[PDB]
Amino acid sequence: LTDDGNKWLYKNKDHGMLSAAASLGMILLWDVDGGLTQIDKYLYSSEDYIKSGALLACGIVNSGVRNECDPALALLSDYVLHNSNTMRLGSIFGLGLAYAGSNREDVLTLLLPVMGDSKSSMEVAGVTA
Amino acid sequence: LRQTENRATRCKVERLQLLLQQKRLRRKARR
Repeated sequence: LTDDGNKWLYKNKDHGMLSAAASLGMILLWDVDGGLTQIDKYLYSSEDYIKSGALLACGIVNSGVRNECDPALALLSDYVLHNSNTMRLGSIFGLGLAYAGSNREDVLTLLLPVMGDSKSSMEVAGVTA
Repeated sequence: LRQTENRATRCKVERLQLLLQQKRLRRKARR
């Protein structure tokens, strides 16, 4: 991915793509700024799965590191309650694994409201849980 | 449509990038 790029995040045949992009996040783990750079290269894709994977990648990058700014919060909150259960399904999980030990009320105040709404599958509800 | 959302994400990315840059700059300023 790093280097050539755009090759093992494509030809992954639809749904697997959502995780392939997340792989980037796990390579740039604990590296918020480098995360930002490489992920943002891939955070703007014509197909939903890439954007979901990039959001999950941001969550992974911010996992375990308590940045004073909240990159995960901003980027992934823009896409929580999105009109698609695939950007929701990566942003919710990214926030979950980005602010795990945090116990912050401001992220739960954004997550709890999404388990209940007509526009949420069991997948989205379970990932919010 | 999705393009406005992309623009907003662009702006968020840029703001956070500058914020982290100054964060690390002032962190280095003591170290």
